Amino acid sequence: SHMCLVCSDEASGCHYGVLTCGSCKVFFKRAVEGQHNYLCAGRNDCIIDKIRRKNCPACRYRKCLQAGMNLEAR
Amino acid sequence: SHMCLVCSDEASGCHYGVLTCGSCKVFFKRAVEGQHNYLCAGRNDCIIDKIRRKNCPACRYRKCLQAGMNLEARKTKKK
DNA sequence: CCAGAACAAAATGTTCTG
DNA sequence: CCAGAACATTTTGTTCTG
Ligand SMILES: [Zn+2]
Ligand SMILES: [Zn+2]
Ligand SMILES: [Zn+2]
Ligand SMILES: [Zn+2]
Repeated sequence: SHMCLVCSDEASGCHYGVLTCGSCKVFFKRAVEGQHNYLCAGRNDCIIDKIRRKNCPACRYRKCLQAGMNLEAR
Repeated sequence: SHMCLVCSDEASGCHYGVLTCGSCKVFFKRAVEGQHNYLCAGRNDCIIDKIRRKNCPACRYRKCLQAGMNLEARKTKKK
């Protein structure tokens, strides 16, 4: 397709198994490797789009996983 | 009290007219000196505590405004 | 073309100085 | 005590290298 499946910015290729942009790729790797235990400040349903992808690591990461991102993709 | 009224961290003094920590103080000064065209990803009531104050500058700024913060606070107090 | 590194920028937080 | 500044860290994002 065309746009990132996590944040709807334009995607840069298939990363960790899913079409995504560069920032989401590294965010996802950092999230998993850092074990940050992110906590949403709203209702676990934050809108994650181009401007607001910084707004909630908990929801962004959740949206990553739901899109099927995984580190040992291939 | 001595906890920040914006985020409930340890307040460090009365800054721009309200008990706040140093981080909220400078966050507000910066929001006020420049642009604060932020956008909330939830429902404009995000919970602002020590860790999550980073998540939503839109709501963090709102809770500063709502607490009465203003730059001329200290000068107005001397009047 | 992609993962991870390395570099860079944005955003946040702390100590210094008037 | 508290303002702004200066210094410092964190967080996110882009380009480079394997
Ligand atoms: Zn993305
Ligand atoms: Zn959220
Ligand atoms: Zn605070
Ligand atoms: Zn918010």
